[PDB]
Amino acid sequence: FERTKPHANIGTIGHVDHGKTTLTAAITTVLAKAGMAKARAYADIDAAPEEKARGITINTAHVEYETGNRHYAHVDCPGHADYVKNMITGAAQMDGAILVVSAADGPMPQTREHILLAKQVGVPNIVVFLNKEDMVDDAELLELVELEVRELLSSYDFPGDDIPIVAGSALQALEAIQGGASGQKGDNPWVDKILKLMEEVDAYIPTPEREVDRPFLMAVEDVFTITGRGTVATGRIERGSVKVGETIEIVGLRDTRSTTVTGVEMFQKTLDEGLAGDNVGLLLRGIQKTDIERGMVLAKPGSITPHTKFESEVYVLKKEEGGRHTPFFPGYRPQFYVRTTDVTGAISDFTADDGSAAEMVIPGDRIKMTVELINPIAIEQGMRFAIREGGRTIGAGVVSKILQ
Ligand SMILES: Nc1nc2c(ncn2[C@@H]2O[C@H](COP(=O)(O)OP(=O)(O)O)[C@@H](O)[C@H]2O)c(=O)[nH]1
Ligand SMILES: [Mg+2]
Repeated sequence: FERTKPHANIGTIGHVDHGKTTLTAAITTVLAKAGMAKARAYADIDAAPEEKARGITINTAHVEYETGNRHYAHVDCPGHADYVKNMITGAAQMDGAILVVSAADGPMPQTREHILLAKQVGVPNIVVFLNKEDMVDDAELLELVELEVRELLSSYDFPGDDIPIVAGSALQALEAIQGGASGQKGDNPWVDKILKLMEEVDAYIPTPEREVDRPFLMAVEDVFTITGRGTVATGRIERGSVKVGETIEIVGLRDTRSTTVTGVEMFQKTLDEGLAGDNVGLLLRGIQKTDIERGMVLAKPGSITPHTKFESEVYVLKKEEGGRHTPFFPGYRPQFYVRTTDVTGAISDFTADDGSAAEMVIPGDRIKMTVELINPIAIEQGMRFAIREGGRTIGAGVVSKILQ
């Protein structure tokens, strides 16, 4: 028996004015007829609030709803910049994305850019809604837009042959419900296309693995000497779990070493097991406090490795949001905040979206670049980091490819 329906995190991406917010409203309104959502008006979702987090401001609407199969958290954002920042900082988990493409316009530059970013930041799967079908009276033209979108997806290494594409009209489905449509399949053809979209989302976007089932990872935040037999390392477990008696690795800054966990402690609790989300103190056999420091991580052995050089997608903050007025440039050497500590690094090999070399990336823009750190640290694809100068965040990045 499953006590709770499965959960996924998704969002609407795509070019401005293609219909992302109207589709979000239509999904909540159609599912509200079944009792599975609070209906959210376009005007409400469109007026997305500001959210600030770790020095980065984004405008994001959040809606929740469920289908018969799965519960969803769904993000929608007003502007292209909001998507760039949300995807690079990972402010919303995206287990998949609904790409909205207007059938009247076809793919546009932010269609391409949002697919690029979805690939680079690791969004697993995409479903497409080909919106504004009411504006296109020729089935021939709709098939040509579908093929163009499949080719675009394939060019960013998504499986363009397998991605579900559902055509319809978010605006006509909302108007149909307003005019009395029941929300039952077969009652209205525009509502049926929203139901079909959510059937495809349910079937094609995988439910994420539970965090406690992934390989253990904990960033070390503080360290204590209490007995002569080991050091207590404290932090918040990011994923997985750790049990007394297990071998773990200490990764980053010094050569990788293994130790046995001989105790797990929380306030007023002596535990056999620490779980993802828990703030814990772990007793590490044989480790001296001098061997271990902030910036290191504890991990299931072999599950994460130390690295110094990687490709990343980087966003440069505008002065208005707390950054600097000056562009990032090759050989700039700022600080990289990697989970718990600054590491000096140098940036290089700026690569524009068309593959050509770039001279700089200006504030408010994003680009692919290479980072080389002065010291090795545990790095994996999808890891986020901040770029800092004097403790203020001036950029944000996500690891897209390990190089060394
Ligand atoms: N004809 C038509 N207009 C639509 C449709 N969906 C959205 N629109 C209109 O297109 C404009 C942009 O839609 P919006 O949802 O704000 O786009 P977003 O910028 O992608 O969030 C609005 O005026 C919508 O009413 C549709 O299916 N058909
Ligand atoms: Mg919108």
